[PDB]
Amino acid sequence: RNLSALKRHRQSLKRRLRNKAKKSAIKTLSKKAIQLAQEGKAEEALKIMRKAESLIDKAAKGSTLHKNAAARRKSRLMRKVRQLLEAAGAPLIGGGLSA
Amino acid sequence: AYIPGEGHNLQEHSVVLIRGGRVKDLPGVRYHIVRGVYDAAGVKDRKKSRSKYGTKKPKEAA
Amino acid sequence: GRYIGPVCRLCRREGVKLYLKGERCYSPKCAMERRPYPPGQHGQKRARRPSDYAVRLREKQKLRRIYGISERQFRNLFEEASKKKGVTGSVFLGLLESRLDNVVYRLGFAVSRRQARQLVRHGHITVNGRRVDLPSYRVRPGDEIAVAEKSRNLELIRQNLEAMKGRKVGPWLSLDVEGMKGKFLRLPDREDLALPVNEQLVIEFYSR
Amino acid sequence: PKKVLTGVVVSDKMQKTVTVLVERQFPHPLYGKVIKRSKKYLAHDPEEKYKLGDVVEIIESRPISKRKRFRVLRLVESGRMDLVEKYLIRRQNYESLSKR
Amino acid sequence: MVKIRLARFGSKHNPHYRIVVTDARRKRDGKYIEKIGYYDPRKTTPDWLKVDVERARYWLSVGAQPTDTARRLLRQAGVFRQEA
RNA sequence: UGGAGAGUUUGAUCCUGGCUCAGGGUGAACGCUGGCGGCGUGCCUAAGACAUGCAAGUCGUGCGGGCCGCGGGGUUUUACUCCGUGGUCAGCGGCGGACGGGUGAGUAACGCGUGGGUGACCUACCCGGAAGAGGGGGACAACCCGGGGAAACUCGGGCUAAUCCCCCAUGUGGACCCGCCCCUUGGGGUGUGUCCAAAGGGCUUUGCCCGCUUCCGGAUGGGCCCGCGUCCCAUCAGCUAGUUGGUGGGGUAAUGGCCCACCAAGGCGACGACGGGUAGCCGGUCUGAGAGGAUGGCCGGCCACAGGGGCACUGAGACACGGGCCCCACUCCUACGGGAGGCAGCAGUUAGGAAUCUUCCGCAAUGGGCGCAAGCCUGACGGAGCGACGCCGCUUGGAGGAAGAAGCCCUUCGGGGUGUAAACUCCUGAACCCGGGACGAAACCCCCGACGAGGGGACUGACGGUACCGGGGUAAUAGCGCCGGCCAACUCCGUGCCAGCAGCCGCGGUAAUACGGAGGGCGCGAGCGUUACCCGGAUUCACUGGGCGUAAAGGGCGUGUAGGCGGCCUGGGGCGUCCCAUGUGA
Ligand SMILES: [Mg+2]
Ligand SMILES: [Mg+2]
Ligand SMILES: [Mg+2]
Ligand SMILES: [Mg+2]
Ligand SMILES: [Mg+2]
Ligand SMILES: [Mg+2]
Ligand SMILES: [Mg+2]
Ligand SMILES: [Mg+2]
Ligand SMILES: [Mg+2]
Ligand SMILES: [Mg+2]
Ligand SMILES: [Mg+2]
Ligand SMILES: [Mg+2]
Ligand SMILES: [Mg+2]
Ligand SMILES: [Mg+2]
Ligand SMILES: [Mg+2]
Ligand SMILES: [Mg+2]
Ligand SMILES: [Mg+2]
Ligand SMILES: [Mg+2]
Ligand SMILES: [Mg+2]
Ligand SMILES: [Mg+2]
Ligand SMILES: [Mg+2]
Ligand SMILES: [Mg+2]
Ligand SMILES: [Mg+2]
Ligand SMILES: [Mg+2]
Ligand SMILES: [Mg+2]
Ligand SMILES: [Mg+2]
Ligand SMILES: [Mg+2]
Ligand SMILES: [Mg+2]
Ligand SMILES: [Mg+2]
Ligand SMILES: [Mg+2]
Ligand SMILES: [Mg+2]
Ligand SMILES: [Mg+2]
Ligand SMILES: [Mg+2]
Ligand SMILES: [Mg+2]
Ligand SMILES: [Mg+2]
Ligand SMILES: [Mg+2]
Ligand SMILES: [Mg+2]
Ligand SMILES: [Mg+2]
Ligand SMILES: [Mg+2]
Ligand SMILES: [Mg+2]
Ligand SMILES: [Mg+2]
Ligand SMILES: [Mg+2]
Ligand SMILES: [Mg+2]
Ligand SMILES: [Mg+2]
Ligand SMILES: [Mg+2]
Ligand SMILES: [Mg+2]
Ligand SMILES: [Mg+2]
Ligand SMILES: [Mg+2]
Ligand SMILES: [Mg+2]
Ligand SMILES: [Mg+2]
Ligand SMILES: [Mg+2]
Ligand SMILES: [Mg+2]
Ligand SMILES: [Mg+2]
Ligand SMILES: [Mg+2]
Ligand SMILES: [Mg+2]
Ligand SMILES: [Mg+2]
Ligand SMILES: [Mg+2]
Ligand SMILES: [Mg+2]
Ligand SMILES: [Mg+2]
Ligand SMILES: [Mg+2]
Ligand SMILES: [Mg+2]
Ligand SMILES: [Mg+2]
Ligand SMILES: [Mg+2]
Ligand SMILES: [Mg+2]
Ligand SMILES: [Mg+2]
Ligand SMILES: [Mg+2]
Ligand SMILES: [Mg+2]
Ligand SMILES: [Mg+2]
Ligand SMILES: [Mg+2]
Ligand SMILES: [Mg+2]
Ligand SMILES: [Mg+2]
Ligand SMILES: [Mg+2]
Ligand SMILES: [Mg+2]
Ligand SMILES: [Mg+2]
Ligand SMILES: [Mg+2]
Ligand SMILES: [Mg+2]
Ligand SMILES: [Mg+2]
Ligand SMILES: [Mg+2]
Ligand SMILES: [Mg+2]
Ligand SMILES: [Mg+2]
Ligand SMILES: [Mg+2]
Ligand SMILES: [Mg+2]
Ligand SMILES: [Mg+2]
Ligand SMILES: [Mg+2]
Ligand SMILES: [Mg+2]
Ligand SMILES: [Mg+2]
Ligand SMILES: [Mg+2]
Ligand SMILES: [Mg+2]
Ligand SMILES: [Mg+2]
Ligand SMILES: [Mg+2]
Ligand SMILES: [Mg+2]
Ligand SMILES: [Mg+2]
Ligand SMILES: [Mg+2]
Ligand SMILES: [Mg+2]
Ligand SMILES: [Mg+2]
Ligand SMILES: [Mg+2]
Ligand SMILES: [Mg+2]
Ligand SMILES: [Mg+2]
Ligand SMILES: [Mg+2]
Ligand SMILES: [Zn+2]
Repeated sequence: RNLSALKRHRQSLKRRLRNKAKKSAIKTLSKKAIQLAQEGKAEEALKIMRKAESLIDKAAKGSTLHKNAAARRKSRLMRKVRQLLEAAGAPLIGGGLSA
Repeated sequence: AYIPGEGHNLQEHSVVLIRGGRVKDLPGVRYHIVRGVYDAAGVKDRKKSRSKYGTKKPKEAA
Repeated sequence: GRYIGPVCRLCRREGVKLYLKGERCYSPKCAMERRPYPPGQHGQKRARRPSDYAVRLREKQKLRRIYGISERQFRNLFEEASKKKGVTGSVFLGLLESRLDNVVYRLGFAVSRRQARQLVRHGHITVNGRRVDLPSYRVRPGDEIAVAEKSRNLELIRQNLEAMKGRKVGPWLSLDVEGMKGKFLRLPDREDLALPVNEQLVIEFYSR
Repeated sequence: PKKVLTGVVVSDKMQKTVTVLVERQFPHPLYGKVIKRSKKYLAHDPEEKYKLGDVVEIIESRPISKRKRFRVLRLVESGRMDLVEKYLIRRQNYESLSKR
Repeated sequence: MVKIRLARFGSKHNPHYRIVVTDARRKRDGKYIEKIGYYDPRKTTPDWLKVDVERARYWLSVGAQPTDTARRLLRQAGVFRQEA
C-alpha cells in the first residue's frame, strides 16, 4: 500500500544509535579531563584530552558531528583544561598542547 | 423582495432567487426576484422583454 | 456573423447613397433614388434637429455600414489608429482600406464588398501565391492579390474583371486586367479619397 | 558598505551600552514638505567612555545583542545636553497625554 | 549541479525554447541566471538558433553541465570543435 | 500626444451640494438565445469531509542469497553444480526522496520589496587545482530456526559479503590550545605539542574507465544581520520578567536575551508603543490626462502550511504533504483476536454555494531522479476532453430582381410602410465524402578517430490519419436589448392610480410615443441583457486640485509645552537640494 523506501527511516535508526553511541562516549570522556584538570592531576588529564581530541575528529570524518563543531568543542576544551591547570598543576605533558 | 411582471406562482414555501435592485415606490424593499428560476416561474404570454421575466421564446409559425 | 438582409434601406437612412449593391446601387434606383427618405412608417415625415450625439452617431455607422463590418472588428482599428503616430486618427481609413475584402472591391474583381467577401471566404482569392481566405487581412505595400488557378476562369470574374476598363484605379492601386492581379502600392492619404464622411466626428464620437 | 549614522546619546544607564538618537531629513512622498524623523539605537561602548551629550557616530555591526547591532565609531561633538533636553521634555510631556 | 537546458516558451503546438543556465532543481520554466540564445525546433525562421558561445564555455569551464539534447545544439555551434 | 459631460432642489435665476446615467474592467454568476475554430481560462464558498487509481524511484559496473531460467560443468540411480549467463523477487549497501506539484489558513513580521552586511557561516552532486587509497578485525538482514499473531506479521534462536562497521598506519594537507608576524571584530602566515584520511567494482584487461579519502579554490543554492518602505480603529495611551544591558556559560554551519545562571534597572511609546480588525508580500494587474485610486486570480520570484498540535531522528540539506514518535478530533476494517487513514498532488465524490471540468493520452518531445550506458520512474510536463467564462477569427450567402405581389401595420380611405426584402434567375460554395499526409526528432546509443575534437550511420510522434494539401461537393442556425428626457429609435390598440414600469427625473385617473401586445424604428450580433464589485466621470478628501461672514465648516476667550515657520552681512561645513559617472533596477 506504500513506498518501501521506509528503509530510509529504518536506516536512520542505525545511524541514530551508531552516531548517538559515539556521542555519549565523547562527553563522558570529556567529563573526565575537566574534573582531573581541576584536581591538579595534569598527567592523567592530558591523557584524556588527547583521547578526547581523537574521539571527536574520528566521528567528524563520518556524518555525526561536522564542521567547526569539533573545533568549537576542542577549542573551549583545551581553552579550559589548561585554564584550570594554571592552579599549579605543572604541564605534565604538552601531550595535547602546543605550549 | 419584489415580484415583478404580471402574476406568478408563489405560495408560501417556495424556493426563490434574489437579484438586487430596490423598488423606490415600496420602502424597505431592496431586492428583486429573478423569474423562471427555482419555484418562481416566468411571465405567461409575455412577448417583449423576455430576457427578464424568465419567459422562454414562444413558437410563432406553427 | 456579418450584417445580412435589407441593404438598400441603408443607402438611405444615413440619407446619402453609399453604393452598397452591385449595379442597382449604381443604377437609377439605389433604395434612395425613388425613396431618398428614412425607412419605416415614419419615412416621409420632417426630421427634428438631431442631437450632437445623434450627428456623430450617424456619421460613424455610415462609415462602418460602407465598409460593412462588425462593431467588434471596427473599434479595434480605431484604438489601434488612436494609439499610433501623429494624426493617430485620420490614418484610420488606411487601416480600413488595407482590409483584403476592401481592396478586392477597389480592384474591381467584384462590385459589392459583400460579393468580395464571399470570394475571399470561398478562397477564390490569393496573396503572393497564397490561398488567403480571411477578409480581415491587413494587406501592405507590394503585396499581390490574384485569382487562384481553379478560378481564373469562372463566369463571375471575367465580366466583373472586364468592366474595369474605363476608370483610373486608385493612386495606391494597379491592375493587370489580363493577368488577374493587383499591387497594394501605398497608404491612401486622406486626400486620395474624399469619402462622403467627416471622420473628425467618428473620433469625437468614440471619445464618449 | 556598512551603514554609517550620526546621533546624540540619551542613555548611559545600561552597562557598557548606550542609546543614540538619530535624525533624518527628507520630503514627504505625497506632500513634498521636507520633514524630520528619529530612531533610537542601542550602541556598544565596551569601555564606557561616551556619555550624555556625546554627539557621535555608530556603525552597523554583527549582533552584539538583541536590539543591539551598532558599535560607536567616534566622538564628533561632546557636550550637547541642549539636544538631549528635547528628547527629555518630549518624553516628559507624554505623561500629560495619559487618557484621564 | 547547475545546468544548461531547454526552457519551453511560446504556445501550444508552437514550441520556442530559450537556452539557459540554472539549478537542476529549478522549474524548467523557472528563474534562470543568464539566457544564452534561443531555439525554434521547427525551423520557422533563419535565426532559429543562437548562442553567446563565449559565456557558454565560461559556465562550462566553472562546471555547468548541459543535457543530452543541449550539447547537440552546442556541438552544432562549434563549442566542441577544438581546433588543432 | 494627454483632460468633453448630462439629469434632479425654483414660477424662474445664480450658487452650494448630494443622488443618478453615458465609459472601461472581472477567475464571475443569472435570464433569453446559441453555428465553427483557435489560443487562453475555470472551488473566489467548507485550510470542510473523502470511496478508487495514480502522483518517486533507481543501479546486478557495491555485496550475499530466492526462484526462474541459461546452456551445458559432471555424475555409486530425475539431477548435479560451476561460474558466467540472463532475468528474477526481495534483503544489504548507495543516490534522490528537502526538487518538482498543491494551497493562502496563518502571518502587520525583516514575511515581503529594495539597497547593503558577515573579520560571525554551511553548500551534496558538478568543475579546477595538490597529494594519497599501507595493512589489520567485526556486526545485521537475507537463508535458516522455532514461538506468538486473524492478519498487520512479530519476537526470539542460529551463519555470512562488500563501496556496511571498526582498528592500526600513512600525512600532502586540515583542525585546537599559547606564541610572536602581518592584517585587523574569530583574516592570513608560521613555531613547537597533540588529533584526523579511505574502496572497491567493470572491461574493447594489462592498460584505461566508473568510484574512494584530505586540503585549497570556483560556481551554484543558502542561513543570520542591517537601513528605508508596507492596512483600518486613539471609541485601544500607556506596554514589558528574559522584559533591557552586562559577565560567564549552554547551542548552532556561525551572531545574538537563542536558551541558562548571576549582576545591574533598564528597554518601548503621540514619529503612535501595547491592544483590537482585516490581509500572504512583490513583479504585475484594472482604471485614470496624469498624480493617483483599486487589486494580487492564471504566469514568475519569496514567505507560510500539509487534518488540529508538539517533537526530534537521519542527513550536505528538513524538523520533512505522499518519512518517523506522541496527544486530540473524525472515519473505516476485523474470524473483532484487535488494528488502519490523512487530496491544499492528478482526476473524481459529497457537502456548502449564484458558480467552476475528464475518475482521458503519452514520456514522442522539454525537464527531473537513478545508472558507464542501454534502460527505468516521472498525474512536472507535452496533448486531448468538458464549459460562448474570456479574447480572436469564421459561417447561416453573393449578383440580379417590381413603381415595388400577397399577408401584417397605420390611413385625411387618396395613400403610406415593411421593401430589393421575399419570390424568382444565374454564381459561388461552411459543412459533409475520397485521396494524400506532416513539422514538432535529434541526440543518448553505433562506425573510424583515443568512447575527446570529427565526420558519419541508426531507433523513436501520445497529440493522430490530426492540422494542412487536392478533388469532389450542399444556400446551409439568429438572436437579445432598447425606442418619454438624459439617449439613437413612433405609431394604432388594449388598459383606466387597475394590471404594471423605473438607473435618476417620474409615467398609469377612457384619447398613455413611459404599462401590455402589435407594426415600425434604433443598437449589438453568437451573442444581447441583468445583477454584484473596482476605477473613471467625482475638482465629491482637492499634492497636482477645494473650502469655513449668511450655503456644512473659526476653537467661548487667554497663557503656554512639544511641533511647524523665521529678518539683514561674511565666512567654514555641503545635511537637504542640483549635476556627472557607475553598479543595481531579473
Ligand atoms: Mg546532523
Ligand atoms: Mg420594459
Ligand atoms: Mg497620435
Ligand atoms: Mg531552489
Ligand atoms: Mg552528440
Ligand atoms: Mg485619453
Ligand atoms: Mg428650496
Ligand atoms: Mg418644478
Ligand atoms: Mg455636486
Ligand atoms: Mg450636480
Ligand atoms: Mg474617459
Ligand atoms: Mg458598468
Ligand atoms: Mg480548449
Ligand atoms: Mg471543495
Ligand atoms: Mg465547517
Ligand atoms: Mg484506498
Ligand atoms: Mg516538496
Ligand atoms: Mg514546492
Ligand atoms: Mg488546482
Ligand atoms: Mg496587530
Ligand atoms: Mg500596531
Ligand atoms: Mg588503510
Ligand atoms: Mg512464528
Ligand atoms: Mg540470532
Ligand atoms: Mg570479512
Ligand atoms: Mg588513523
Ligand atoms: Mg589565524
Ligand atoms: Mg569512507
Ligand atoms: Mg565482481
Ligand atoms: Mg539549499
Ligand atoms: Mg535569568
Ligand atoms: Mg553569555
Ligand atoms: Mg556567547
Ligand atoms: Mg541543522
Ligand atoms: Mg520613531
Ligand atoms: Mg494614528
Ligand atoms: Mg491580530
Ligand atoms: Mg488569510
Ligand atoms: Mg502594487
Ligand atoms: Mg495604464
Ligand atoms: Mg492606458
Ligand atoms: Mg502611481
Ligand atoms: Mg497593495
Ligand atoms: Mg480574487
Ligand atoms: Mg489560483
Ligand atoms: Mg506566484
Ligand atoms: Mg482536508
Ligand atoms: Mg517528504
Ligand atoms: Mg512532518
Ligand atoms: Mg516546513
Ligand atoms: Mg496525499
Ligand atoms: Mg483534487
Ligand atoms: Mg447545492
Ligand atoms: Mg472537481
Ligand atoms: Mg484544465
Ligand atoms: Mg520523458
Ligand atoms: Mg531525460
Ligand atoms: Mg545519468
Ligand atoms: Mg544495464
Ligand atoms: Mg509509475
Ligand atoms: Mg501516466
Ligand atoms: Mg497539463
Ligand atoms: Mg469557442
Ligand atoms: Mg450564459
Ligand atoms: Mg413600397
Ligand atoms: Mg406589400
Ligand atoms: Mg439578395
Ligand atoms: Mg453551381
Ligand atoms: Mg498518408
Ligand atoms: Mg531516447
Ligand atoms: Mg557529432
Ligand atoms: Mg550522425
Ligand atoms: Mg482523410
Ligand atoms: Mg474540396
Ligand atoms: Mg436559402
Ligand atoms: Mg439565394
Ligand atoms: Mg441599449
Ligand atoms: Mg447609450
Ligand atoms: Mg431620441
Ligand atoms: Mg384614428
Ligand atoms: Mg378603452
Ligand atoms: Mg388609448
Ligand atoms: Mg388624460
Ligand atoms: Mg422607457
Ligand atoms: Mg409600449
Ligand atoms: Mg417588430
Ligand atoms: Mg420592431
Ligand atoms: Mg491643496
Ligand atoms: Mg467645496
Ligand atoms: Mg481663514
Ligand atoms: Mg441657518
Ligand atoms: Mg452656517
Ligand atoms: Mg470667535
Ligand atoms: Mg484659542
Ligand atoms: Mg470649551
Ligand atoms: Mg516654539
Ligand atoms: Mg528655526
Ligand atoms: Mg534663515
Ligand atoms: Mg540608476
Ligand atoms: Zn441600394
